[PDB]
Amino acid sequence: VRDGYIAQPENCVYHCFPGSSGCDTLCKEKGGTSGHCGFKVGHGLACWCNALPDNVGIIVEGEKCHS
Repeated sequence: VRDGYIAQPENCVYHCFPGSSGCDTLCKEKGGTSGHCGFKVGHGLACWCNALPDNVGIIVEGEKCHS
């Protein structure tokens, strides 16, 4: 696992609803045991996930955003 800004698979950001509310639940259904909002200057607004496995993934740049 890692602790990171969660995107969407792959090379994206998600967008968070300040509060955490929705994105926290999104983090938990993907499989991070805490999540929050955050901002990652680069792309923009993003969400955060603690204890996501590395077979779930995050902000990357190299490509552009996917799904």
